Amino acid sequence: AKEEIIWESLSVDVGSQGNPGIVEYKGVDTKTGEVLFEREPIPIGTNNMGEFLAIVHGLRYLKERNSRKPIYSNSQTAIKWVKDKKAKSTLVRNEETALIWKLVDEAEEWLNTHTYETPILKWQTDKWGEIKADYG
Amino acid sequence: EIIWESLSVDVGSQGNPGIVEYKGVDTKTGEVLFEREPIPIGTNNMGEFLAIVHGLRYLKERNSRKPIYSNSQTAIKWVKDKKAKSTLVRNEETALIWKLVDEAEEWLNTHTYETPILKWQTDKWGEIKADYGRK
RNA sequence: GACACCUGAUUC
DNA sequence: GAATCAGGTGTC
Ligand SMILES: [Mg+2]
Ligand SMILES: [Mg+2]
Ligand SMILES: [Mg+2]
Ligand SMILES: [Mg+2]
Repeated sequence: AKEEIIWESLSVDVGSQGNPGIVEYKGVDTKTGEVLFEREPIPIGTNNMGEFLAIVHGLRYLKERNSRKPIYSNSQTAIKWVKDKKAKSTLVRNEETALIWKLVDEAEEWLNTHTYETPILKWQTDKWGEIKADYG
Repeated sequence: EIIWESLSVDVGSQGNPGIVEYKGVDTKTGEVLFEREPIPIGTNNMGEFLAIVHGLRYLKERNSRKPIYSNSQTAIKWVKDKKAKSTLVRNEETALIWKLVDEAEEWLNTHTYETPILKWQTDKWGEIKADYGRK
């Protein structure tokens, strides 16, 4: 197949220091690389929770702007979680991990109370190389 | 913080896998205490492993209690486990490095030591003192 | 096995 | 920027 990148899109990726560890995420214009949104470093979180938050944040960003652009993520886990509207994270829940869980609860609440037209697509890393929203 | 009364070791190579050498130095002085003759074919991690054990033997025979610094997370673990886990092909071309690694492992399995093996915090203190010059 | 995210090094 | 040597966790 000649499946090609849809450039008119939003790509999200997570960046961390450790896992679990410090987690950040951002959404960029797939074509230009321009950062559209970002999250301040969360002291303790996992890669999957971060990828999940990033996609939902993207859904909210595009909906508010009445955009029909699809969202790309290379995380099969986060994509499934958003589809299920449930983040199945094993991260222990306590004072240290209270913030990331608070954000995850907020994202689930959002997914369960809003509809969206956005196609959530799996970034074909093997076919296209690293996703554009990567940190470096 | 940094413990200056210590021995620092590091590997150096040209290619990886490639030619490898290693050395130990007085962390404070910078004085070279030992330096291995270049080995034709080896890996960076095999070299870091040899360097630490060599340092261990060096301190052991002097009944020194000073610690050893290495910036190698891999080699520090191999030493704690008393087992190197290199993926390097084992044959006539790599016989020397493997002979040294086998002997270093055997040394660990035939001696006791008190020497604390510490991780050099490159992120905070800069490059290890036994570092090899660029190029 | 798969999709990810890292950690510490060695070099060219 | 490219390549290789090693150890580790989150999830499906
Ligand atoms: Mg990702
Ligand atoms: Mg990435
Ligand atoms: Mg080193
Ligand atoms: Mg060095």
